[PDB]
Amino acid sequence: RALRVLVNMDGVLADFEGGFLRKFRARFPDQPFIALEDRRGFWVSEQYGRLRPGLSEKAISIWESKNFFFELEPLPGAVEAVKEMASLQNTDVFICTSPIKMFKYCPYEKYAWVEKYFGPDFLEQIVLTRDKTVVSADLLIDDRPDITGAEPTPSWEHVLFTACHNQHLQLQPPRRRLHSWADDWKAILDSKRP
Amino acid sequence: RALRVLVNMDGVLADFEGGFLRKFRARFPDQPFIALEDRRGFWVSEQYGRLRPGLSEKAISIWESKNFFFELEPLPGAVEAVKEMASLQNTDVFICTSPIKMFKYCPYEKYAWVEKYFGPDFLEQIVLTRDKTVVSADLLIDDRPDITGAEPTPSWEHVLFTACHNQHLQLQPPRRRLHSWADDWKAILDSKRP
Ligand SMILES: O=c1ccn([C@@H]2O[C@H](CO)[C@@H](O)[C@H]2OP(=O)(O)O)c(=O)[nH]1
Ligand SMILES: O=c1ccn([C@@H]2O[C@H](CO)[C@@H](O)[C@H]2OP(=O)(O)O)c(=O)[nH]1
Ligand SMILES: [Mg+2]
Ligand SMILES: [Mg+2]
Ligand SMILES: [Mg+2]
Ligand SMILES: [Mg+2]
Repeated sequence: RALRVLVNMDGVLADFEGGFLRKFRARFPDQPFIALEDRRGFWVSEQYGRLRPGLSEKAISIWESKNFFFELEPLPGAVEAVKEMASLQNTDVFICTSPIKMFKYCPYEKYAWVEKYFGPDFLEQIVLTRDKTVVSADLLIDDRPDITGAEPTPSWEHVLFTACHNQHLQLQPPRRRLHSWADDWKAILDSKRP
Repeated sequence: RALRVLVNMDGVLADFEGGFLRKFRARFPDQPFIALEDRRGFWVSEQYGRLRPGLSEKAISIWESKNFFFELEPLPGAVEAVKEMASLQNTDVFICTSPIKMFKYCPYEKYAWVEKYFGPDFLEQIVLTRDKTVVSADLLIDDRPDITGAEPTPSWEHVLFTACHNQHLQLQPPRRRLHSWADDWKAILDSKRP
């Protein structure tokens, strides 16, 4: 009866792409980098790998570092929108995020970040999973174009959240975007209600 | 098409009740304790709270401590059964566990424990959530009797895994138990297949 919305963390709430570029440039000032307008394809490390040998591993070392996830800046409007969304009648919001392979810091820091921006009570809304298709909901707002896993027919409609890496992608017509948090997310939610 | 089984961590894979009692008795040797045969009700801290003032907070301090989750012993047969289960044709296994409120160690250590007992590739199967009803599957094997949340009609059948705290409970007849990992878990899975 309550509409259930899964909101992705990196690329939707937290500015992974911007945080990564800043920290990559500071740590590796003599390496070439990819400006955000030139990002293509979901995986940062894949595009850096194509740019030169060794750069995939150096990119990965940025997000494996302590405080990388914790120090990510919220995307404009994201905290405000999710706070409002969760406060809506008949609306349950979960934050659905996948941890990286190296798990020393990342899970912890994601909990710490949600506490910092949404408060202790919002920690109850976090779902950490590598497979988003096994989480059931009406909507999934997520910047990754292709979201697959063990469930061939997910219950959610995936709404693509615009990010530098996907902004040029033509989607298969049924598929829909949320262009930013300034865009009309309430209309998207309402289209799914009874 | 693949049968999806959610296997709970504490009380099913990891011996939380035994680990807790041992560490509580070592840290607080002059306090009364609850032998496992006398445990009743899911929440350890609630029963300790009834035993005397201040004991809820002392119990909580055990599982909030560094290395509590990591050092939990697997329950008999649990690692072997889950390894076999995941290897079965047309069978996907996820480990579904809720973190405690204090998140400094617990998420991290749960990933570390799964790596230790199941290997790096099994980390892909972990689902960390406070609300298990929003995870879709055919089965949930979990020692907690009452599992509720945002989804009023979960897709899974909850099979109650026997634990000291629930072993005397009469269930509402449709409901089923897995009595231990030595019990016939394959028959339970097969009853759900096409
Ligand atoms: O190039 C990358 C690499 C990683 N990630 C975030 O980390 C999760 C695990 O790879 C990815 O699933 C994603 O986290 P999420 O969007 O689920 O919070 C990126 O965002 N971009
Ligand atoms: O008395 C207690 C207190 C906590 N827990 C485990 O920690 C999660 C959060 O409370 C509880 O959900 C449970 O973890 P899970 O079974 O999901 O791995 C217990 O097991 N017993
Ligand atoms: Mg993302
Ligand atoms: Mg609400
Ligand atoms: Mg349990
Ligand atoms: Mg299998």
